[PDB]
Amino acid sequence: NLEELMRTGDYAQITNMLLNNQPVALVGALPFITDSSVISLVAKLDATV
Amino acid sequence: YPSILHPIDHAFNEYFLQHQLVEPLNNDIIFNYIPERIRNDVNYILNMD
Amino acid sequence: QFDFRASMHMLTSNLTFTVYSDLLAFVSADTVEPINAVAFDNMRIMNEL
Repeated sequence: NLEELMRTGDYAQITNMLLNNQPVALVGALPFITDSSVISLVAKLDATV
Repeated sequence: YPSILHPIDHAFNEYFLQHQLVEPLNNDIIFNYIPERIRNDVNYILNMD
Repeated sequence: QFDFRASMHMLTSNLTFTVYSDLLAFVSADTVEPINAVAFDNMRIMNEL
């Protein structure tokens, strides 16, 4: 829950999951970039954010 | 290193060398240096960057 | 009398190290928003809001 993470400010769990490549779902109202480039998808930019 | 010292001078210098006050420092030591009740307080986020 | 055999010693130490004083300077300490600060019982310190 991104709201709980922002309220508490404790990033240990998310940091450990991101460093260990553990599949997760960050839940919360988020803005997103719309990217129509196929080359961007092949380059796997979505995983770099 | 080789040194020339009177036995009394050697005694003093050897005591200084053998009884230095410096201890190995690491992140565990610093983390335990923080008071234990502040490390358990969820209102404070402590990180070792 | 000066005796070379009795005066020649080998002094041993470390090659180099850095001594630190302010351990807590190695700690990045942040705090939650005061509105969200909780007491020992995990409830907010001030609940009247």
